[PDB]
Amino acid sequence: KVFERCELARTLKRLGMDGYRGISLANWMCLAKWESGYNTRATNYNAGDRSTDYGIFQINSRYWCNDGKTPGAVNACHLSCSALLQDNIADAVACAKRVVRDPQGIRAWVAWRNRCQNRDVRQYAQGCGV
Repeated sequence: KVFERCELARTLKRLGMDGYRGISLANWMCLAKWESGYNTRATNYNAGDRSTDYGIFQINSRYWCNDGKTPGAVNACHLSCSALLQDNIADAVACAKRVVRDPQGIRAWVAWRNRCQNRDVRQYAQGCGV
């Protein structure tokens, strides 16, 4: 499923992402935008280390979900990576919450550093009624 901007903003708020571990909703929106373009079925294979990024937040199989084919991987979210490809994003949000519970927080995603950090991210959530 490819979410529309405001549709996603409203869903993330209902799921309790606004201010989660200090991260505002607009930052989560910026992250989803640059990671998958708000697409829940997006996958990206990293030939360099044999891991794959799954879903709307592009969560990595090396540490967060289990796909069975990633060498020396763990499954911190205790989810099959398949769960991160559903149209319903409840599982992906629960896993995203787990990722930022680590010391790096939102910085765990390099895309956030490159395109969201120290920027005016208001635009991503503006005018959505949240």
